[PDB]
Amino acid sequence: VSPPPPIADEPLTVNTGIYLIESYSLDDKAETFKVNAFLSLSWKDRRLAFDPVRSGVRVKTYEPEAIWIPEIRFVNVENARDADVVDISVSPDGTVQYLERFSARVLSPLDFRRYPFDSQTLHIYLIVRSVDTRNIVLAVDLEKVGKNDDVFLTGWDIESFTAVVKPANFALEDRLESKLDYQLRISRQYFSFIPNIILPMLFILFISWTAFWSTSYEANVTLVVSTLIAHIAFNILVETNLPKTCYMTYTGAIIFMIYLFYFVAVIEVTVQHYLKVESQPARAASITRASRIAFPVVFLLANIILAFLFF
Amino acid sequence: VSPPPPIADEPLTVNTGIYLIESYSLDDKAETFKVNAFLSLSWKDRRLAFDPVRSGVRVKTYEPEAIWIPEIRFVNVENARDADVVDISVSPDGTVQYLERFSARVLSPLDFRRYPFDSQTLHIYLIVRSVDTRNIVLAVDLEKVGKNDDVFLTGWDIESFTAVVKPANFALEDRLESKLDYQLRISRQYFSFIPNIILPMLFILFISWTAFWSTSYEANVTLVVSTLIAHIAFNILVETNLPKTCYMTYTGAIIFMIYLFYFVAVIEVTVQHYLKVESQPARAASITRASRIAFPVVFLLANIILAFLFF
Amino acid sequence: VSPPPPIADEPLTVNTGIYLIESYSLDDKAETFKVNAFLSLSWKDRRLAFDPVRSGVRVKTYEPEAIWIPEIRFVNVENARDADVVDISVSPDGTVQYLERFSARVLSPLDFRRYPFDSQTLHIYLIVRSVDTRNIVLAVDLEKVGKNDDVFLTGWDIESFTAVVKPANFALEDRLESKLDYQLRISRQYFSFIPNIILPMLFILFISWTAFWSTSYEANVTLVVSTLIAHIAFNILVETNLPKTCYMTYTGAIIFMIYLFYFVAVIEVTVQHYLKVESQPARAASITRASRIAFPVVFLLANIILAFLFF
Amino acid sequence: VSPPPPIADEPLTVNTGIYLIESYSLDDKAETFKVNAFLSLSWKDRRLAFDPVRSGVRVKTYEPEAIWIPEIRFVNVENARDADVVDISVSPDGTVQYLERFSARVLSPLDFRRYPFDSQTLHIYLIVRSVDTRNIVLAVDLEKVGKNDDVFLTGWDIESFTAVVKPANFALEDRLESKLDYQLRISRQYFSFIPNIILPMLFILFISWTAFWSTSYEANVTLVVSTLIAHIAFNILVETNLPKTCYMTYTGAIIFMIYLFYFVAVIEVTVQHYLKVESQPARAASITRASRIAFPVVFLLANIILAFLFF
Amino acid sequence: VSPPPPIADEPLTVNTGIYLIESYSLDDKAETFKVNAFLSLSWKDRRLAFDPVRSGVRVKTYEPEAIWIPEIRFVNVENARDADVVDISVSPDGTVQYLERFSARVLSPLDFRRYPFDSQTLHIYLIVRSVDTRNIVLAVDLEKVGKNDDVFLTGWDIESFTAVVKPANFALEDRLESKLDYQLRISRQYFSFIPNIILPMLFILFISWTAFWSTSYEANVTLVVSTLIAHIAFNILVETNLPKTCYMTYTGAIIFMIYLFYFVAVIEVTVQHYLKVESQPARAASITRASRIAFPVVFLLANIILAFLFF
Ligand SMILES: [Cl-]
Ligand SMILES: [Cl-]
Ligand SMILES: [Cl-]
Ligand SMILES: [Cl-]
Ligand SMILES: [Cl-]
Ligand code: NA
Ligand code: NA
Ligand code: NA
Ligand code: NA
Ligand code: NA
Ligand code: NA
Ligand code: NA
Repeated sequence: VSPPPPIADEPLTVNTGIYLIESYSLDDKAETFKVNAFLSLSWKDRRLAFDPVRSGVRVKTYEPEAIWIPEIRFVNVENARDADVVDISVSPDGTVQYLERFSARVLSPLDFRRYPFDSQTLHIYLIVRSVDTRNIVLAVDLEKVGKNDDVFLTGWDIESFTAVVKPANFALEDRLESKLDYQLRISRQYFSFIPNIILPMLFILFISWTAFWSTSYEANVTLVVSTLIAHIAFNILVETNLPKTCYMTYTGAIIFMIYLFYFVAVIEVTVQHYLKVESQPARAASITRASRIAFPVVFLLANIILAFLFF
Repeated sequence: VSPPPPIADEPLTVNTGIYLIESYSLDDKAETFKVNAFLSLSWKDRRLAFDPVRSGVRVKTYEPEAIWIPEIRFVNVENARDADVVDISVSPDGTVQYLERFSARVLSPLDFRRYPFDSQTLHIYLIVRSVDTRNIVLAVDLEKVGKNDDVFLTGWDIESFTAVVKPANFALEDRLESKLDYQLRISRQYFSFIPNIILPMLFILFISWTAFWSTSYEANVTLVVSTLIAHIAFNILVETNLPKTCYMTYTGAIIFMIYLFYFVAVIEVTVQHYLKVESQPARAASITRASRIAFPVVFLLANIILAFLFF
Repeated sequence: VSPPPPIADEPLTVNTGIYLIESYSLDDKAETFKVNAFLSLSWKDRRLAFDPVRSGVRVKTYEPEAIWIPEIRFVNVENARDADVVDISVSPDGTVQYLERFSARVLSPLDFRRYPFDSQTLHIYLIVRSVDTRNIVLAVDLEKVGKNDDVFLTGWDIESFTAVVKPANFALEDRLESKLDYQLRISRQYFSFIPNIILPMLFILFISWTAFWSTSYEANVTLVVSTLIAHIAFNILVETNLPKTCYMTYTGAIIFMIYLFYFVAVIEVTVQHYLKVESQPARAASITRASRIAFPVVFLLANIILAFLFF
Repeated sequence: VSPPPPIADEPLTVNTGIYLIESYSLDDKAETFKVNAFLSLSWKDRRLAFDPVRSGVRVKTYEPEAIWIPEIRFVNVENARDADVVDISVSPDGTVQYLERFSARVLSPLDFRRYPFDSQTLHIYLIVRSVDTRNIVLAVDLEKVGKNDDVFLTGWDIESFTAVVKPANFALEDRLESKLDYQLRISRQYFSFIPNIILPMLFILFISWTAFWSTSYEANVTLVVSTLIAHIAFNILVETNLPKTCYMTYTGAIIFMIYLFYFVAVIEVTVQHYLKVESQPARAASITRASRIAFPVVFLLANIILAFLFF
Repeated sequence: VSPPPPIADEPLTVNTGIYLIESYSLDDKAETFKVNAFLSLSWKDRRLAFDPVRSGVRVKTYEPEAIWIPEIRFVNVENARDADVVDISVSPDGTVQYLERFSARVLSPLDFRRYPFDSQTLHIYLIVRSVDTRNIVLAVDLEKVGKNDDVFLTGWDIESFTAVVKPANFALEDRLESKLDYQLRISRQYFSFIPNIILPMLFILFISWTAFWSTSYEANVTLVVSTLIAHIAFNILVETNLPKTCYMTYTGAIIFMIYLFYFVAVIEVTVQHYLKVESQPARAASITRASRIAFPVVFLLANIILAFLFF
C-alpha cells in the first residue's frame, strides 16, 4: 500500500487525539510515568471513497493490513507502545477514522526546585515522518483529546490534559517531520509532609536548643550531638520523600541550613564551656542568654529569606 | 468478519463472567494486584445457527479467526491481558459460548486511613465499544462469576468476589460504551502488628517516662534523647510495615502524637533541671510528680480520642 | 483437529510427568519459585495408528500443528509457561509420546512458623479441561517424574520431588476438570543462623545484664538503653535474613521476648536507683543481687517453654 | 534472498548513521545506559534497479521481507535491539535507503577515579559479518549522525555524539568483520554534591575537633565516638550518592582519610587523659594545644596532596 | 525434515563452539551471570551434498526451515536463549556450518568460603537429545572456542574460557543425551576491600581497646558499647560488600570473632569496675594492664589461625 495522492501541492493532515484511560507509576527518580490511553487518527484517502446508495452501507470497516495507515510514533517513550487497533472506519468521501488503545512508559523531565509544593508539566510527543511521494502534517482534534474522570496519580492533583494545537514542523535527515505536544499538568498533593517530615525534624532541632538553658557541658554535648545523630537517622527514615536531585531544592536548602544550625550550636556549647573553665562565667552566661533568642530568630529570618528566594 | 445483524433495533447483549483461579502480588505502594482467572463470554450470532438433525452434532467448535468475537477489554489494567482461548462452542440457535484464561496486573486505589484494620474493595472493569452497524451492551451471568477455594492473598482475608449486574452505559469519543464492575472485597489480617510494631514502640516510650523518677539531668537527657533515637531506629526497622500515604492514617496519627510526647518529655526534663538549678526544687518536684500521672493519662485519653475519630 | 473418539463411554487418560532440570529464585517474601523442567505427555489416538511392516518405520514423528494435542495448563503459575516442544513420537498402536521443555514461576504458599528450622512442600498443579465430545482425565507415569542430581536451591536442602498419583477430578463452569499435585519437599539448611543472628543478638542482651553488677544509674542507663539501640541496629542489619509474616513465628516470638527483657531491665535499673535515693539501699541491693540469677534463669525457662510450644 | 553481486572484487559499503532521539537510564553500578535512536543504512543493490518512465514512480518502497538487507548488529548490547523499520526506499540506480528506529540497553565501562568531577566516553559498536559470496564493510554518513536538542541524561551534561569514521576491519571465526565506534561524551553535573555530601560530612569532623578545647575525658569520648557514629549514619544516608568501585576513587580516598582522622583524634583524647591521670598535665596541655592547629593543617595539606594526585 | 541417516551404526557428531562477545551482570546473591556470544555448530548431512562442477557454486546458503538442524539447548539457563541465526552454509560434501548469536542468563553456583580472595569457575552446559532414528553426540571445535579481548566483568579478572572436550554422555527418560562443559574462570579483583571494609572496621575495634588505659567505668561503658553500635552501623553500611551466603566464610569468621572481642572487652570493663568497687584495685589494675597486651595478641594469633584454616 502507498499513501493517498494529493489534489494539488498540499500535504496530508492527520487529525490526532489522545484520551487518557489510566495514568500511574510516576517515578520521580527515573523521571518517567506510565499511561494507558486511546489514540485516534483521521485522514482522507479518496482511493477509499464510495457511493453510499450503490454500496448500501454508510461506513466500511477495514483491517490495518487492507489500507494505508500513517506511521505515527511517540518521541519520548522508553520502548515501542503496546498498541491494539480498536476500529478502522471509512466514510463515503474517503475519510478514515482509526482508533487504537496503547500503553506506554513516557519520559518527561521534572523540576524539584520547589518540592513539595512543585507543579509539573508532563509531555507526550507525537511525530510523523513525511514520505517521498507526499508530506505529512499532524493536526489536533480537540473533540478527541481528554481524560477519564477516575484518572489518578497518587500524591498529585491532575489539573489538565491539553494539546499544543500548532505542530512543530522541522527537517531531519533530509525529510520533513510534524511533532505535537500533549501536556499533562499535575500539582503536588502532600498534606502529610508537615506532620511526617517537617514537624518531627524541627522538634529534634528545638531539643538541641535546650542546651542554652543548661550549664552542664556533658549534658549539652549529649543534647547537641545525639539530636544531630537523630537528625541523620530521621533522614535515613524519610529519605524516600527527599527528592533525588543535582540542583538546589527548597527542601534541600532547609536541610543544609539545619546542618549549619547544629554546627553553630556545638560552637556555642564549646565557647560557653571554655569561658567557664577559663574562669570568665560573666561572658559565658551572656552568650548562652543571647543564643536563647539568637538561634530561633536567625532560623525564622533565614527560612523567610529562603521561602522568598524559591517562591 | 462483521458483527451479527439485529432482528429489530435492539443492541447485542454479551454475558460476561470472571472466575478467579489465582490472586497474588498485592502491592500496597503501587495500588496494584495481579490476578489469574477465566473470562467467559456469550452472545447470539444467528449467522452461525444450525439444525442439529441434518448436521448430526449438537454443538460446533470454532477457532477465534473463524467467527466474529466482541472486542472486550479491561479498563484498569497496566498492560494488555495475557489471554489464551480455552474453548468456543456454538449451540444450535447460534448462541456462542466463549471461554479464555487470562492474567492481568489490575489498578485499584487503596484506603489506608484505617490501616492495619483497613478493608479494601478491589475493582476489575470490563468494557466494550459499540460499533457503527450494531450497539453492544454487557450483561452478568451470575452462574459464571466466582473464585476457587484455594484463592489466597497473604496478610489478607478474601471476603467476596461479586459483580455489579447493571452496566454503566455512557458515550465516549462519539460512540457507546458498556462498562461492568467486578468487586473483590478483602479485609486485612495482621495479628502480629501488635507484638511486632505497636508493643515494642510503646516500651521505648515507657522507658522515656522513667525520667519522671530521676533527678539526674545527665541520666534524663540520655533516657529521653536515646529512646527518641531508638524510636527512629525502630521505625527504620519496621519501615516496611508502615502504610505510605498522602492523607492522615490512624497508625500515622499515633506515630505523630508519639513525637509530640518525646518533645514534651524533653521540656519537663529541661524545666525540672532549670527550677532545681534556680534553687526552687519545691515546684521542680511538683512538676516531675504530676508528670508521673500526666504523661500516661494524656496518652491514654489522646489514643481513645484518635481511635474514636478513625472508627 | 478434533479429540480422539472413544471406543466406549470411557474418558481419555493423559500420562503426565515432570522432570526438574533446574530449580532457582525461591522468593520467601513473594511465596514464589522459578523452575526449568521437561513435561512429558502420553495418550492414545487410534486415528494415528499404523502398520510398521507396510510403512517400513517403527515410529512416526509429527509437528504439533499436524496432530491433536490436549490443552494441559498449570494452575498456580504467574504467567503462561515458556514451553518449546522437544519431540512428538507416535507408536504403531497410536500412542503419542509428547515431550516439551518449559520454565515457569510457580506460586506455593510458605509456613514460617518454625523458621529457621522450617521445611516446605512446594506445589505444581497440572490441569486439563474436558471437552464436549469426550472427557479428559490426568494420570501419573512414575517412570517420567524426577529431578536432575545437580538440582539446587540456595538456602535449602531438596528432599524429594514426587506426585500425588490420584487426580482431583471436579466440576467447574459446567465442565469436568482433572487436577494433579506435584510436590517438591525442601528443608532449610541455615547452619550459620546461630553465629550470624542468634549469638551476636544474645551477646548484646548479656551486655545489658552487666547493669546488675553496677550501682551507677548513669552507667546502667547507658548500658540498658544503648544495647537496646544496638539490638535494633543489629535487627536493621540482619532483617534481610529474618522471616516476613502476618502470624507468629518462632524467631518472631524470641525477638518479642527480648524486647520485654530490655523493658524489665530498665524497671530494675530505675527501682534500684529510686530505693537508693529514698535511702533504702538494703532492698536496692537485694533486687540487683536477685536479678543477677533471675534474668538468666527466667530467660532460659521462657526459651524452653517457647521451643516446646513451636516444636 | 542473497547479497548483491560485485562488479569486480570490491566489497559492499553500507553507509551507517545513528541519530539519538532519547538517552536515559544511566546505571552507574551496572555500567549500562539505555538509548532510543534512528539507524539509517544505505547500500547499492543493482538487482533492484528500475526505469521511472516504465514504473511510473521515481522511488520504489519495499518491505524488509521483499529485499536483501545486511545483518547489522550491535556489539555491546544486553539483548537484541527493539527495532521497527520506518522506511525502505530504492532509487532507479538500486541504492537502498533503509531507516529503522531502535531502543537498546548499551554496555560501556565507566571510570569513577575522578567522581564527582568525572567525564565519560560511552560507546555504541556497530558490526557486520561478511558473507561467503562477497565481503561487507561499514561506512559513516556524517550527514546522518547526530542527536536531538532535548536529549538529556540527568546529573550529566551531554557534550558530543560523534563516530570514528574508519571501521575496525578484522578476522573472526574464519570470516571478515567490519566494526564501527559511535562515541557519546558526557561530563558530570553535581553542583549540590558540596552542600549535600561534603559540607555536612566536614561539619561532623569539625565537631570532633572541639575535643581539643575540653579536658573532660567523658565529654571527649562522647564527642569523638558519637561524631564517628554520625559519620557512619551520614554515609548510610548518602550511600546512594557514593560510587561503588573496586579501585581507589578520589572521594573514596577522602572518606578513608576521614576514618584515619577519627582514629588519631581518639589517640590524642586517650593520651591527654593518661598524662593527666599520671599527673603530668604540662605535656597533656601541650599535645591538646598542638592538636588545635595540627589536626586542621594536616587535613588541609593531605586534601591538597590528594586533589593534586587525582587531578 | 528428518535427521541424516547413518552409513553404519555410528552416531552423529556435532562440532560445537562458543565465542564470548560480552559478559556482564554477575549477581553474586542470585548465583547468575549474563553472557552474549556466538554459537557455532557443524554436522555432516550427505542428503545436502552437491557436485561443485554441476552446481556452479562451492557453498550453498540455507534458511533454518529449509534443512534439518539439531535441537541444541543449554542446561543451566533461566529461560530459553535469545538466539538469531547469523549464517548456514553447506560445503560440497554436505558439512553444514551453522552460526547464531545468542544471549543467556546462566546459573552457576559460587564458592564464597575464600571471599574476597575467591576465584570462580562459571559453567555453560550444552546438551542434545538423541532421536529415535539416530543417536547424537557433541564434539568441541577448539578453533571455534574463545572470547573477545574487550570482554570484562567488573570487579573480577577474566582468566580463561575453555571447554571440557570429552562430552558427558548419559541416559535420561529412555533416550541418550550428550552434555558439554564450557568453563569461564574468573578471579576476584577487590583492592579497595582493605581501605573500605577491613581497615575502618579494625579502627572501631582498636578504639574500644582504649578502655584498657582508663579507670572511668562511665567512659569505658561509652567506649565499648558505642564502638559496638558503630561496628553494627558500619556493617549496615558495607553490608552490600559482604558475602550474601550461608556456610562459614573467611570474612564471615572474622566478623563473628570481632563480636566475641566486644563481648570479652565488656567483661574486662565490668570486672575492673567490680574489683575497684569491692576495694581490691591491685587485681583490677593487673587485669587492665594484662588486657593491654592480651587483647591485641589474642586477636593477631586468632586471625593467623583463621587465614591458615581458610588458605
Ligand atoms: Cl512509539
Ligand atoms: Cl485488556
Ligand atoms: Cl500454564
Ligand atoms: Cl543488536
Ligand atoms: Cl536453551
Ligand atoms: Na500507526
Ligand atoms: Na476479546
Ligand atoms: Na551518653
Ligand atoms: Na500443551
Ligand atoms: Na538489520
Ligand atoms: Na549514642
Ligand atoms: Na538450535
